[PDB]
Amino acid sequence: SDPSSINGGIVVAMTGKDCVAIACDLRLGSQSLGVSNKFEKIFHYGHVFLGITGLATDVTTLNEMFRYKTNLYKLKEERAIEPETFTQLVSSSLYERRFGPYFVGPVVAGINSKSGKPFIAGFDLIGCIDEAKDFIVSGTASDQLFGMCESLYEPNLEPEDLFETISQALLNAADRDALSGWGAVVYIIKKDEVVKRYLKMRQD
Amino acid sequence: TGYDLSNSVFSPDGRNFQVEYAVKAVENGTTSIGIKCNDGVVFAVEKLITSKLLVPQKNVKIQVVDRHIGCVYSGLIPDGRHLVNRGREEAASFKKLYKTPIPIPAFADRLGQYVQAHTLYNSVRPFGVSTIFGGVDKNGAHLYMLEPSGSYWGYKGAATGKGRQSAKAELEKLVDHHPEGLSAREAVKQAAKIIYLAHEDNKEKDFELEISWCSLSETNGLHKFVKGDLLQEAIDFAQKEIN
Amino acid sequence: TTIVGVKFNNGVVIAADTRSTQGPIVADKNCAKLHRISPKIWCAGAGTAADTEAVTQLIGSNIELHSLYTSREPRVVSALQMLKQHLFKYQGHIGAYLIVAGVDPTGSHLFSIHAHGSTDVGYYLSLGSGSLAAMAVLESHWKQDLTKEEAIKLASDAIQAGIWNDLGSGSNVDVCVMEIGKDAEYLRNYLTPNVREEKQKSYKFPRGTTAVLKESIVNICD
Amino acid sequence: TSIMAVTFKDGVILGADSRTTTGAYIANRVTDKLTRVHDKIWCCRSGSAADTQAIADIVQYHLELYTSQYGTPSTETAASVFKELCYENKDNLTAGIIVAGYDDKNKGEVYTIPLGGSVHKLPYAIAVSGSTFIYGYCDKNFRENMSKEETVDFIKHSLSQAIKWDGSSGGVIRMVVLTAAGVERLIFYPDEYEQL
Amino acid sequence: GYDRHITIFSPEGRLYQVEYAFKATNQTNINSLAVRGKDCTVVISQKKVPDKLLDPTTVSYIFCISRTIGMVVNGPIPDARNAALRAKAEAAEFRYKYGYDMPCDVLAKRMANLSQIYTQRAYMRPLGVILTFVSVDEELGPSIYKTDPAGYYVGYKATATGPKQQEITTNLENHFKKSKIDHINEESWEKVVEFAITHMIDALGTEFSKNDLEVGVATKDKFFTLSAENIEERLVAIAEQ
Amino acid sequence: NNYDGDTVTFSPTGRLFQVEYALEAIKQGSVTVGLRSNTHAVLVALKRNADELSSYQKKIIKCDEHMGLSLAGLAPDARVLSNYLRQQCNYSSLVFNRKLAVERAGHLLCDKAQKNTQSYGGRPYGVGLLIIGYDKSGAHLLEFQPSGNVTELYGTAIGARSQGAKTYLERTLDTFIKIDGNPDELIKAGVEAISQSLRDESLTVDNLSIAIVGKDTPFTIYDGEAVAKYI
Amino acid sequence: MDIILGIRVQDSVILASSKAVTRGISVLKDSDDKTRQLSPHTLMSFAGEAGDTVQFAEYIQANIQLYSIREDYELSPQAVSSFVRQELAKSIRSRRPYQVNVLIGGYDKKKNKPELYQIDYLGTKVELPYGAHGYSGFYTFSLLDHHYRPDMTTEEGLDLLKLCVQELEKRMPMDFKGVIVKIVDKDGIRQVDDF
Amino acid sequence: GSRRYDSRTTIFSPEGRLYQVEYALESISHAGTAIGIMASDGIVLAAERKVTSTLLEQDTSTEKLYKLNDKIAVAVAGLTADAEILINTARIHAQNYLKTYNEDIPVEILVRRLSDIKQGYTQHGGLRPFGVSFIYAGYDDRYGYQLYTSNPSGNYTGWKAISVGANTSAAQTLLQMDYKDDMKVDDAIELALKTLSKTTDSSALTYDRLEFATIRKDGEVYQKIFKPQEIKDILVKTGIT
Amino acid sequence: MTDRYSFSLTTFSPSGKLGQIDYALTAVKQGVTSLGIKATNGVVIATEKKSSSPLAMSETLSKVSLLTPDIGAVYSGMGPDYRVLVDKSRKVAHTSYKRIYGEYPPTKLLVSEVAKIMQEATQSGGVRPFGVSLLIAGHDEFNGFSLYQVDPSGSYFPWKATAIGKGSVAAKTFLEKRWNDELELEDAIHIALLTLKESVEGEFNGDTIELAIIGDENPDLLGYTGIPTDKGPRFRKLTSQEINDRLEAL
Ligand SMILES: [Cl-]
Ligand SMILES: [Mg+2]
Ligand SMILES: [Mg+2]
Repeated sequence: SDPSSINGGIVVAMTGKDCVAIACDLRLGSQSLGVSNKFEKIFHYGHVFLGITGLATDVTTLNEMFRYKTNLYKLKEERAIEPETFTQLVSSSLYERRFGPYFVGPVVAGINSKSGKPFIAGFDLIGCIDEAKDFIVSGTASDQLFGMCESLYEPNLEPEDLFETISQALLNAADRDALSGWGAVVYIIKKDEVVKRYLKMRQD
Repeated sequence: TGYDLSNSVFSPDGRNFQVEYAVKAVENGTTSIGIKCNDGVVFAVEKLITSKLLVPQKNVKIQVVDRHIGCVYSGLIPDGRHLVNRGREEAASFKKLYKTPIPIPAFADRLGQYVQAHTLYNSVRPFGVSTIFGGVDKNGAHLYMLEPSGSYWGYKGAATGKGRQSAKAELEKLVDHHPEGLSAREAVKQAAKIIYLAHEDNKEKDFELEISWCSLSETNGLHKFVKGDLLQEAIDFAQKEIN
Repeated sequence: TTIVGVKFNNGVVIAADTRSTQGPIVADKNCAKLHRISPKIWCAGAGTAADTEAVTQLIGSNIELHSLYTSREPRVVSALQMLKQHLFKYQGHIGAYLIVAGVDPTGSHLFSIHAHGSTDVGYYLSLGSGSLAAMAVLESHWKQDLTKEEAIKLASDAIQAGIWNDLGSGSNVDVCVMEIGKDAEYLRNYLTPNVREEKQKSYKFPRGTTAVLKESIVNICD
Repeated sequence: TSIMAVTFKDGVILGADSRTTTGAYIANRVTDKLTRVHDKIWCCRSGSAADTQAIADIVQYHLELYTSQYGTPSTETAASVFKELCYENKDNLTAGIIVAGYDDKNKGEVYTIPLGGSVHKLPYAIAVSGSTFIYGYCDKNFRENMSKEETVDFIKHSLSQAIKWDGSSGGVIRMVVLTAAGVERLIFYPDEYEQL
Repeated sequence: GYDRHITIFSPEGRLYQVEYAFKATNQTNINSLAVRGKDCTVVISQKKVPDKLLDPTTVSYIFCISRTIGMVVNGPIPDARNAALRAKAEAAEFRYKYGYDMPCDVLAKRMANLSQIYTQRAYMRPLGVILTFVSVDEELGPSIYKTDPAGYYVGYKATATGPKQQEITTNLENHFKKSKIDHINEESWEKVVEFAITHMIDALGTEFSKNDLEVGVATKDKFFTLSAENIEERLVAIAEQ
Repeated sequence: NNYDGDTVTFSPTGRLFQVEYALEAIKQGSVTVGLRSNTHAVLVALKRNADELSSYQKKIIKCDEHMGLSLAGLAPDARVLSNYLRQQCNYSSLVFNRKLAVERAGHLLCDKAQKNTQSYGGRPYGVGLLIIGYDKSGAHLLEFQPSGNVTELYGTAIGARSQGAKTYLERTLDTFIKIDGNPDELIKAGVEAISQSLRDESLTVDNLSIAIVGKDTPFTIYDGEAVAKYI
Repeated sequence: MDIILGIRVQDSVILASSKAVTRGISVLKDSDDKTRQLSPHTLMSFAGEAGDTVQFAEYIQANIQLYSIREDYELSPQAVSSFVRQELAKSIRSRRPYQVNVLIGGYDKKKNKPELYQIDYLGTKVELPYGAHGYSGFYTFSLLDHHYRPDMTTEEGLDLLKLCVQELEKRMPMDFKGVIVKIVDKDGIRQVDDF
Repeated sequence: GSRRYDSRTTIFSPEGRLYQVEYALESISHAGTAIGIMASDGIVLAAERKVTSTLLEQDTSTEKLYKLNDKIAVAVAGLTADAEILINTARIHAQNYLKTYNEDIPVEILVRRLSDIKQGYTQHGGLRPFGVSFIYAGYDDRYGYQLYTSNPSGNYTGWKAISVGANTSAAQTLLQMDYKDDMKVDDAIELALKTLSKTTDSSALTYDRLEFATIRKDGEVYQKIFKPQEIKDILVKTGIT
Repeated sequence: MTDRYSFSLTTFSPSGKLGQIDYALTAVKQGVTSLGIKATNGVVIATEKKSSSPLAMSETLSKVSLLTPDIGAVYSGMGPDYRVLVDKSRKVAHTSYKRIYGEYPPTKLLVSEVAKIMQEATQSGGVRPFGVSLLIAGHDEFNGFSLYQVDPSGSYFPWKATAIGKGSVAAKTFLEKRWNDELELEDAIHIALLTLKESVEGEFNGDTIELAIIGDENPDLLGYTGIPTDKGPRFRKLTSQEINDRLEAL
């Protein structure tokens, strides 16, 4: 009866040279029981990517909510929301439910379309922003990811190298967590192209 | 025009005609007076005996607020009762929070602000009463008169109703002839006389006199009605003065 | 967390460490705990991180509107009264423990605020898990009539005591100096004594190391 | 926390220790526990710091508004406002207040609003430990119409004894003297009062 | 013509109810004057007690809003007291919320914003009063800020209000043209009151006894009204010069 | 004319026309008489029928064991005010174990009627009431008018041609006031009083309505064959 | 309310729901139908807290029947499943949450594809080839993981379901009194009369 | 009381018409003409800006044509401020539907709800109706390309080609004359501009006085809100300038 | 008691006119001239300070108001209506934007929110329209410099340059002749002072003229250093002295 660790799953985001990467496992479970191997935890609103770990009903609900809010943002502002602005919106929306929170660990990743600056950010369930140059981790194997990231990560990696680093960080973390795995997706995000790769991992 | 049809509407003069119309209702009412004395206040009122069938002494018009404040009014009697009911709520909420019984100036402003509020909107009618009230507090004796507009001042003597001009004239003479001050027992007798003199402007029906008083010495700072021997003594004094 | 406030001759200085922790795990090795309420009124936060940021920004927002409305530079007593009345209303359920410092037309001020809505006055204050380590240094070296340079030295020394001796505190020292008749100077990473040593080995992977099932181009455009 | 209020010939004196504790840690060792709710109406707060600060601030507002409309309020009126807040919100409040005030008519007056939310008028009052009021506290030691110097010495001694036996109390002794002359603030440092 | 009964625009873009509220201002037939010293702000108002039965001590149009702020009202006493009670409430609430004494100009702006609402909302009538707020502000120093039924407010070097306002205004205008400064260059408030009374006598062309005047004085950290005996002492000083 | 559109508008002479029109509804109403001695208080009412096939409109309503009224004007308004009196009588009994004083009953009706003459949207009550009762200060008769004016009287009458009965009671005052410990004789005086307000029509068995309260007499209403004695 | 199974085959969706209603120590009924027709080509099976299950099912049924009349149009299974999920997601932070788990089996006439949706009481929605709620998945998922093929016929699917029901009847301690089986295809909703 | 000043905005005339609706339609008839034309392979929205000034910023201006979602746009005729209130309501209703069903709102559902809000203001609340007529141009997978209009009455109807605002009588005759069912978008563009060119109260139709948009189609729907330079080009290409 | 006015005081006349909006615009026409000019590298807004009395201190009455660090507003019409609209505008910039996105709203969106408040006074029960027209000058990263007019109806239009109030017809003609798309900020200030001299009758100096610019960031006005991204407010009110300096070379 701990909402953050019923469904399980992990998100990791990393910065490189003129690029960012965000990756997630595909597992949705009901505690011990694996239910789905196709539960993607990474959504995008224009060029701003959001990963969400935690209670799956809140993951789905927050995706539907941020689509709603970014759609209305674009209609009124007549332009796509930027990562820095979207981060503040995620923070606002979570703290609005301060005393009845969404049981989620959201991660923002994207490149500012104006400045071209790589951006990542992480939040706790009530919307405290963790802004980081290097990497952001979330989910049931956050400890494992911190260990992998802190040793593997180096600054200013090229897209092709960053892909390998974040892939190896996620795979090896998910293999040391019972409630994570069952497939993985890595988004490599450059200024004006985004590649999405499905990783081959052990299915236990 | 049509500036007089709705309450709270300013005429091109800058006047609220509906308030001035409420004053007409007050002028139409029976005579009521207040006399400030050495250590307290005296209230008196003209009660018109419409019929023999009225029970004497059992249609009391003067009302007490808390234990220390007397209220008398001329005009629409129900409007006066409505205002006193509010006064009692104000005096109760003041005592509840601040312990001390409401000072008279404090109480005056509570009625003032409430009456004034009934001149701010067209949804309400101004009060059809002038209210003479006062009593004894920590700073001594206070007498006030409050009008439909919400206007009120402190008074040495106050009068309102059909016989106000007669009563005012007789009050002005007392102020001049007693600069060092009037005693409580004297003010009761003078109050009786002034009501009898003011009854000349309302002499079709005969009337019943009613007097109350607050005195630091005579009533121990509380509001009491003048009854029995002291009332009959004041009536006899007034009867002797008209003849 | 270690946060301190130190009053000196012509103003006040606040300092904080830069470590953010989820239980025993360090989430952010260089987060900023020094928050701007107003240009010359700064806030150091301890307890629930979301609550200290949220409460600091709400009062910061209401202070800006009050400053515009009154055509006056905002006062620290206003930030204090607004913070404590907000915190008190929630009976400690907003876990914000603040050191509020600033300069206004009235002079230089230093206050502490507790999550339940109690406030205190002091020449030197400390809050957070490293408060006792910091307070030991303040009770040892604080004197009346400190200079700006003495107060920055005392403040950063108090934070260092926390960094080394408190597991809840670590990484770097942030300082903000609010002097009278001057712009407040925010000294982000004033000290960086905890630089990570060069690793023994590069863990950069040969390309193709990771097994891949599918590639596909994502459409971010319209 | 040791606080006391004593009425003497010329008015009333408010005394308190300067120690605030979170568990066994002294959060503030130079606490000012003497709080102004009007020019010559002060109070000593014991209980929840948040609750007493919240109440004191509301009473200060009420006496400011009272003064605007009805002029200078009596100590009795200040005690009433304190009691009203404490009594009506007793279920969510932990606050024990000693009210000391000077009027020119009534001279010095002391009122206690304990944890109950009741009001009591006394010639003097002591609260030691956890808002614990002592009825007697050397009845023969206190006389009516004492001099200022006698009263300062009486409070200094009483608070000296409390600090000695109690770890909740400590630091400096703060006093406020309420008279016709005005408001005098006294501070007594440990080296003065400890050797008594 | 119901556009003259409520606060809606006439065809020529006017609010007649606001204009008629301004005429109600002079219903008392009382003139007020406010001037600033170096250290003080003085406000004087005519005191007319026509009825002999009135208690003259209770007849006042000067209010102690707070410890530092004084307010004189030109208009009927019911609306005056309505504005006074509200200003007292607003000053007390400000101090509680923001932890410092409400400034003169901020109270003026607040009362002006309330007045503005009465000109836009139909159910509420404007108050037929002009509020003159005086203080020695801790930031701005000696301050005069005046409000009217239109919701207009501004600061003043000096000001006058009432039927013979124009005569007092030009009298003060001419003095400030000569003195070449924004205030009465005078140390003591006593002599600033003497100036205020002198220039009102010269403007209105009437002499004053101790009971014909009402005086308010703002100093640093208190505003107070003068008694009849305080004014009488002041009138003697003028006469002996 | 221009000042009778609602109860929130004074006339230039200071009159409330909507209240004066409500007062007019009472004059159209059927006559009812009230009178009292020191021991008993009596209500006599002339009930009105729509036609010979219809029943006679009940005029008298019991409020408690020691108090009740007769109505003249809008019957539904009498039902609202009598229901309010029942609740106030009942509140006094339940909370204070205390029979509500007839004087306090008057004060409460006055204050209820007043609020309906000062507020926009509402209307004044269109009924007059004669309240009789026996409380701790003996027998009482009150006259209520929807202006809010309540008056304590030895006797009175309200309704069409009430002036006749009111003149008789004014003459008889000294006689009927001393009818102590004799209910039947006090009713007879009330029936002879209402008889002075009759034109063409006379008092029949199903036409006359009498009520009485006193020292050892609960408030009881007599109708039908029970009032045959007094014809 | 215990066993609800769902299999999506090539051209249809099969829902199997236990017939037993147990209250205390007695089996009140052995013929209970734990399903409501939402629209002609959409069926919902449900299991959970007594009363809540039927109340929730009938509430959803009424709302979909209302939409059908208003727009003279059949809402897609994806659209019906999204609506149902949102209602459950509202429920979980309510004063008293609906404790209801549902399978939505529908045939999308626009795509000409069968669709099976699994939504738990929290509003956790997932699209699956085969699904279950509670302990039902623990004894059959291993069996489905093995035999399920996405090009299976309705007859192949029913045989695979029989295997699952047989495994449940063997290893499950409670008696669910067999299952009612309903097929959802392009021609609508029909019940397998004998199982 | 306040009964005296109530216009009773929601009552029937003796002829059974809604006064305020009829007068709102009179208001709209003086507004710049808006034309919608529905083709087999897209929809055209063309609108005339109200007597443009030379110093009006044309390129960063939105008066007539507003986006509701990615698949639905509206052309406005009436009070712009009233339209914006309704447009934001419609934008929210569209996102509410997408949140609930994970499907883009069908065009008619959005139109019906926006029309039902207008209706409400004519039947209850005692407020003035919205002085706005809309042309809704949208696409959904059910009915494909659709044109609707709504007016202050809350009544809405479907169209192949329609005009709202000024000179609709003249505009509708010209559209009825030249429109056919197998029409292409490029043909509809030419018809829309030719119609405005003849019905306009201006001397000559120029790029700076026009707002233009198309909803066209390798299976997705694209909304094109034309730039000033793009209007200038399409105006030369059709040979109007 | 209570607000019984829950019905519109602005209604359509048989001609389709909204009387109270038309009459509000008439009040704006009677109002003192104010204008706005957009340059390539800034925006200028300016108005006359019509002093009610010479005893009055015209400094205390501010006709040009900061709404956000990068947005300023001037008006023509009823001053009190403007003052409460500025208060509501500043608050709505926080409540409906800054407290959500952690940044100040772009010019067009704040203008949109002000327009909404003024539209509500046009339709809501028991209220008259606001008797003011606003000129709102602002900068934001993605739209750059912009100038908007807002009318009592709630309608807003973007302008290269415009004027409102007493002498707006003549002032707009003057701006049409002088305005080009290559104007530098100093050139726009110069033109603003020329334009305003036509509509001002009495004294014309830095004490009778109120003028503010949206231009470069002002680090000196920020009130703190240390955050490189925070470079200070673009809104700057010109001083009495700074205006008089540009009136010599006129
Ligand atoms: Cl305000
Ligand atoms: Mg795993
Ligand atoms: Mg109005």
